[PDB]
Amino acid sequence: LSDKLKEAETRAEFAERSVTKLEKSIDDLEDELYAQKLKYKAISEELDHALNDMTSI
Amino acid sequence: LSDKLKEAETRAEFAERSVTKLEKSIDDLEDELYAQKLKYKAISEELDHALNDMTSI
Amino acid sequence: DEDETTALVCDNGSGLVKAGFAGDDAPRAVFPSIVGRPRHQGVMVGMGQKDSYVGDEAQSKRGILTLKYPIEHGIITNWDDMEKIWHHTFYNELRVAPEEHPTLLTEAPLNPKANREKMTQIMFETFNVPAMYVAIQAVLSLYASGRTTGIVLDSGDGVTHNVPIYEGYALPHAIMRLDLAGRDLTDYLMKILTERGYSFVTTAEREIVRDIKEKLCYVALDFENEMATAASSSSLEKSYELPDGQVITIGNERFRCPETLFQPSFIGMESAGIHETTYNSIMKCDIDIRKDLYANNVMSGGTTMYPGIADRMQKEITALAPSTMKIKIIAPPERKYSVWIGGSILASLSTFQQMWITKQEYDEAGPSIVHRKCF
Amino acid sequence: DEDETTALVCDNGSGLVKAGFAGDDAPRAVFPSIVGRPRHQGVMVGMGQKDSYVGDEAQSKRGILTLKYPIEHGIITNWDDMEKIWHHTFYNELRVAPEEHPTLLTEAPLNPKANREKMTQIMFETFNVPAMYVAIQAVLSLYASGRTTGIVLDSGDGVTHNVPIYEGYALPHAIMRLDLAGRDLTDYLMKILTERGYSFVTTAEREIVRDIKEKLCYVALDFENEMATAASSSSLEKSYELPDGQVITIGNERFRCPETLFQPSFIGMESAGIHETTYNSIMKCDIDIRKDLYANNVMSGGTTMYPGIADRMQKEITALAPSTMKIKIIAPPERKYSVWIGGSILASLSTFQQMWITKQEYDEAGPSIVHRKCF
Amino acid sequence: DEDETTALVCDNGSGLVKAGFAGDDAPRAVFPSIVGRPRHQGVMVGMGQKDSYVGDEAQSKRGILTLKYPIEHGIITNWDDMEKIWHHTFYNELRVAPEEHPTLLTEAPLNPKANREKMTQIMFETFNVPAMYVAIQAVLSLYASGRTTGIVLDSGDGVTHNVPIYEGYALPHAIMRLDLAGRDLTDYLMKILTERGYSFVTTAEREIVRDIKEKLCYVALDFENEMATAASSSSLEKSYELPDGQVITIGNERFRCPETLFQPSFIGMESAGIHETTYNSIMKCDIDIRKDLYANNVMSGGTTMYPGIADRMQKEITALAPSTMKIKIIAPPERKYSVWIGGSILASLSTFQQMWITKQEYDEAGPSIVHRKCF
Repeated sequence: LSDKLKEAETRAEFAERSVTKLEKSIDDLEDELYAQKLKYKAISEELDHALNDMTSI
Repeated sequence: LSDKLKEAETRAEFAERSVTKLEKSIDDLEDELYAQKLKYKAISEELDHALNDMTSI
Repeated sequence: DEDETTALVCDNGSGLVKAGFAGDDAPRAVFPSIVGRPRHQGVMVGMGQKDSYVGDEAQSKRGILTLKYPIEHGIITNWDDMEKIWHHTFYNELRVAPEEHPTLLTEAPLNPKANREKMTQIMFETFNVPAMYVAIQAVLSLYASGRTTGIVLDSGDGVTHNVPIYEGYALPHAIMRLDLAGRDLTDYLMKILTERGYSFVTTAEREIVRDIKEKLCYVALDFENEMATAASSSSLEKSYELPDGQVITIGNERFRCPETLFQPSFIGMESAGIHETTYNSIMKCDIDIRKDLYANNVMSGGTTMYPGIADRMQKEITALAPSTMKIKIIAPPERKYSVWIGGSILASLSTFQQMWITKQEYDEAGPSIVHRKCF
Repeated sequence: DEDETTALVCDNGSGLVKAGFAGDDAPRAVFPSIVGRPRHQGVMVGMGQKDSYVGDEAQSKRGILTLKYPIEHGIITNWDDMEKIWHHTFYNELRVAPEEHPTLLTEAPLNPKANREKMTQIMFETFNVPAMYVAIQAVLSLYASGRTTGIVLDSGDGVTHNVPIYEGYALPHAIMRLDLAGRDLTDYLMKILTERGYSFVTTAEREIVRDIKEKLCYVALDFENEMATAASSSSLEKSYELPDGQVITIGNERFRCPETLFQPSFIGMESAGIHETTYNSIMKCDIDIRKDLYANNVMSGGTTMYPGIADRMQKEITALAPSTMKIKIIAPPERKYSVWIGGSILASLSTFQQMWITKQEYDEAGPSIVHRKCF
Repeated sequence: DEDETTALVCDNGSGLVKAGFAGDDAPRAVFPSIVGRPRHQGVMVGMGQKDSYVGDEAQSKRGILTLKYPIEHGIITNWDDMEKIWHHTFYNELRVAPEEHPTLLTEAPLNPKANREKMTQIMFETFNVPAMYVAIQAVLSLYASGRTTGIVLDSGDGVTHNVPIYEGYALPHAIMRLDLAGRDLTDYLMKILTERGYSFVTTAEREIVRDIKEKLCYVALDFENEMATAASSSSLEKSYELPDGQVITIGNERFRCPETLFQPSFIGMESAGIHETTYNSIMKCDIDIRKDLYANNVMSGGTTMYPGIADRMQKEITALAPSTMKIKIIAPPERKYSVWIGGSILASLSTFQQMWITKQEYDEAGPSIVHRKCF
């Protein structure tokens, strides 16, 4: 049990670290998805707004 | 140790669910990012394409 | 799948294969004219893996394949690989077996006879097609475009044939066959990209350069002025993503690739370009033909999709052509697909039902019959 | 319960031997590559006492034995000791005789050919096995891991091989082999634990350090920052119980040992480490085969079980890799044992039943047959 | 130690660098293109010890150095190490000051432009050379070989250029440039020597394999018959003495390394092989060119020194070539030195004096001047 605990603790710590890595990667995806949407629909949708004007004339 | 193990194992398995939840969310955010990237790409390219075709007139 | 014995139509050259049924306005499927083979020793067991890959299969698994084109410079040489392509082209994607359907294939009068003979022979002896016809791609482009008269400058993958037609008649003495095509434009581009630090040698690298060309390159209307700016400023540079994450930045090289069409000396060819050949095909014809051919210069096939090519050609041709006369280019969005479309139109005309080589005529005469019957 | 002539599977390293029968999902037993021999003069008689001890016997009586490992950097040199290990392995724990079963043995792709020839010869001439198959360790991890594609980084006890595989094909020119392994990590740790006041020299001491490493060590993701705190506080120390009840407490040595894999200069080798060798194997592959190897960094063997390694390897390749590309690591629980599992899978494939060298083929050709039939 | 205000010549590539003065028939010396740096921690003090070592210094003290070359497959990337090599070569070995002498440096005509630009720029801006001229290696080969016409196979350490020249004119459309070279042949040999039980990893080990290759390897006239015996009998084996007294015995591997040039798949390269690419350079040229190129297959660079290479190349071409034509290999003693010798000839030709870039012209135009004056 001491080893099972160290192993479970390794797993708990692993999971805390894995969760930490994923806390970081979820935030990176939360920020990257955010940034990509924020820049991508905001720019390309803006480019389609610009289409409204670009294709006028 | 049995109690500490139950907590380390419970915390590990739980945290492992946080690992799979963050991981899953990361994959879903990436699928969304991809879809966002794809739409961005498709729009910028559709416009750039159409614009290249329509640069003239 | 078909409710009538409609002819199958396919434009199959040194580049790509376009196929569908007569009566449609587009090919249903487009494949590269490629048969791929592994160039590596298998290590894992039970991996599937084909001895050969056809068309899109060949490009999809290309990372470890050597990719060959059975057709080069307008002619089929690898008949075995063509049988595999024809099966995939007409049956695997259209689900139509040629055995119950006539087939219409394309070329040009200066395309060596073996091409027309093998196209006709393969479909009759391997696929048992009830009938065959070999068409001039220029004929088909003109049908698709609503014309009987014009010069069809087909600037394709392995050869440019430049075939003049007047009021539905071929004018074969005026065909200008030029050893400059899209495959050479790809070769030029990889050499100039090498000058910038990006060397492309293997099959995968070659296919990538062709992708760079198809999406980034342009002709523009005045290359000296385009170069004066492109050679002086980053504002005309464009990034391309290599499928490994590297980025290649292309500048005046972006138009110097297609510029070869207006400068064949770039690849060692003794020619002034495709507008010179368009001009000469018209010039070689009597003047009462020429006036209508100049007013109807027609773009068909490959490379017609480079930005500025239809307009660059009209400018380059009017610069060679006599004044007063109107010089004009026919270049609809149905470009590059106009040959396939014309095949659909021609195959399905009621008057064309008398133009088909039947299987009985073929079996009696042999493979050379196409030379007696097509054009 | 072996009523069928299932192939036997036995993966033999410088570290451990994993053995069981094909069709299982794990080795039945682990024999730690060892033949032990007494190094002292006996005084009592009628004490039994063997001339040599094998596998777990060598470890159980190790207090007075010198422990010799027959395999150096993945290469069998002491073939006599491997016969002792194989007899014990197959007959005492797996409860089988190779004479009645095909046997699969393994080795790195650039392992000198003499090794695959002897593995084939020994099982046919000493154990009379009806059939043989020497497998690639990289392949076996890919089967176990569900991959056909990826860079397989076998950071085990002997040699790190590092071989890119795509669609089941080897890309051997891109193999980036390193004389960096688990046995160098143990030696390094013995020296840095000496620095702390706990000298380790002899066999019993060497075994302790190996056990300390496996249970206390890790890589983490940032060596310099991990060292900055490990060298400053007891909060990153961990205690280990030595066989005689003494306790050793280890600080930054806990990671400095594992770090050798990323910094081979620690053991005197002119190398940038496993993450650059992994990365270079991707780089050395074709342009259309890199976008798949970046997405498939595949672990094999041991040391892959260090805390922080799955993320550090994905991170290091990502840092070396260009942007846009997706970088991913495959690091399943079938770690430290994926090669054995793959052996079971390969031995059992219906598509692999023709890959076996039969005894008759062996007797006619000799040991060199392994290069004609296996790889 | 030189007695004239002549030009300096230096053929500095990815392997070795040859240098001497214009007007001689040989370089004064050849050095490895290497800058070395310590890979070990010093313990004694007052030991001298440089931060970096160059050429012979880098090789002489290599036991504790990691060695790098500045040129990657013909392209300079480490211009600072080139500076060290050029400084040592001109200042200490040729015993001249570049400030007082014009300098000629070399590169393939299809080599990325940055290479020619840095050679011109560094000699003018860090060495203050009064004049510069980047030369075409193929030109220099023909001038050394006594030809104006032929295919130049410079098959070097970096890249194989393979360019047809006729009557002094380039025929660039026919250059079958290939990324297959001596540096790959060395790495290949290391892997196959590993298969034989002799592992090599480090710089010293790489220098040893390169020395093995240069003294023991050969092409042979017939690869299949040569391996049938070499892989079956000790009669074709040759030993080599390693610097530590160990002996390595090499059989068919002795020729498998050079065989790679004819069989590029040995290193994962997709290529027809140097003899087919040579054949294609001849065939791509016009009918009235081909006859003269068949009779003039011209050697320069390294790898041309393998026994049987001149003869296997002549046999491979005559076997592909048409009858009537006499197919001949030009493989003079000036082998490997053909380019340096040609450099001396070009620099000194009276008809070339106007081709030199002067320092004043350089300072006014900037580094891009190399494309206005050289190529």
